[PDB]
Amino acid sequence: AIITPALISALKTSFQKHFQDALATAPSTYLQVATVIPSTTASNTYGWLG
Amino acid sequence: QFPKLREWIGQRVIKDMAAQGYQITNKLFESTVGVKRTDIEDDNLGVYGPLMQEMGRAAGAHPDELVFALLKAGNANLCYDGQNFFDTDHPVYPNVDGTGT
Amino acid sequence: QFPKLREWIGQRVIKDMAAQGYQITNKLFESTVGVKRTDIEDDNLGVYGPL
Amino acid sequence: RPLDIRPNLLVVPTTLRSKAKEVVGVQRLANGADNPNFELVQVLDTAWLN
Amino acid sequence: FAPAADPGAAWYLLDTSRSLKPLIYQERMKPSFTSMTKEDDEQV
Amino acid sequence: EVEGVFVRATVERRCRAGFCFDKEGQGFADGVLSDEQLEALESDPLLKVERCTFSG
Amino acid sequence: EVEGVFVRATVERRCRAGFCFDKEGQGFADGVLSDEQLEALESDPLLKVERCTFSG
Repeated sequence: AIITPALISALKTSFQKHFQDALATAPSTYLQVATVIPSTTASNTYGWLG
Repeated sequence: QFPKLREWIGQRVIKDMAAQGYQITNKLFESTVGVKRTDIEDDNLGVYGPLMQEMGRAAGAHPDELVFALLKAGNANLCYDGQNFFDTDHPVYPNVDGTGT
Repeated sequence: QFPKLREWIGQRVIKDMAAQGYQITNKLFESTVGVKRTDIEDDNLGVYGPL
Repeated sequence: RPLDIRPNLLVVPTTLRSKAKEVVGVQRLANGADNPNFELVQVLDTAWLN
Repeated sequence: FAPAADPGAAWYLLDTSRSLKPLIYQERMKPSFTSMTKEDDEQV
Repeated sequence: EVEGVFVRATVERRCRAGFCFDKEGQGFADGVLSDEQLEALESDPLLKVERCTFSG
Repeated sequence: EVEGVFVRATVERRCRAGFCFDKEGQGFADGVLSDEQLEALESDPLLKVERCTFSG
């Protein structure tokens, strides 16, 4: 037997990096409901005459 | 450590060996100078040039003071067994002994 | 996971991230059957050997 | 934020196999009204539990 | 009774197993154990 | 000792009475207690951070 | 449950007073107390050893 396996836990234990980053964001949705309007200014303004 | 080879006449004797652990924490150290820029830009032969040599010598000497301060902290700090590195009641073995008086 | 991308007004908050390390040990399992050595050869239908 | 959970596995013992199939597989649930959960989660039968 | 709703297409699978070692076969054939010389003609 | 204070005369987020403020410099870095609440209190150093351990 | 028992009339080194002689005491593979004394007392067996489930 072994006197104190209590302290030898650190050495024995291994790493399984399978739960790392095991998630993702919801699928993109703004495409269906919103349209992209590329711009390069600080405050874009839209104008329509009715 | 593996036990001594005792007398084998009747039957072989199984032994437990032993198990101890020692957790440690790392530390950082300052090496900052912070000297005016004009001196380095206007540096000449003799001053502010061997400053890197001073840095290197201090870095090389660092383990000396590190170890010696640690030893000076022998009574304050502890060993794997848990008690102070220099105590009179070390519970290492049933025959309790004291490594300092 | 990262904190949500917040609004920017005057300065940026240097947020942090948590960690949920999970520990679980190992267990040992076994199943054994004791059989007579002579019996496995003492058969003609090819049974008691595949067991 | 959401976890992007997409329930697609349903595990039940043999006792609930038929009723799980009714929940997922038939347009009408148990009275001819409707079954919103038809072909949303595919059920795999098992007996190791209970 | 005994239900569970789980994802299957995620990067993680619920109730993950651990095949740490294979299904090694342990046997007691002949002059490999004492069960068969200083004992009955037993094999496990 | 104290691992770090990260005060710079600014806390990360000291939220009380339903309102979240920024003052009193209550930044700590240790798992002594209230780590779950330490995440909420900390994790938002809007201004600069200066660490001066108090050796407590 | 405690895993660790020696029930084969097996011999172990138990020290009573100035000597260590055959005797069966703790005889367990787990320890929480008297570890330093258990080491001397729990010297692995001399003879055949078999374990059981006391579940005490």
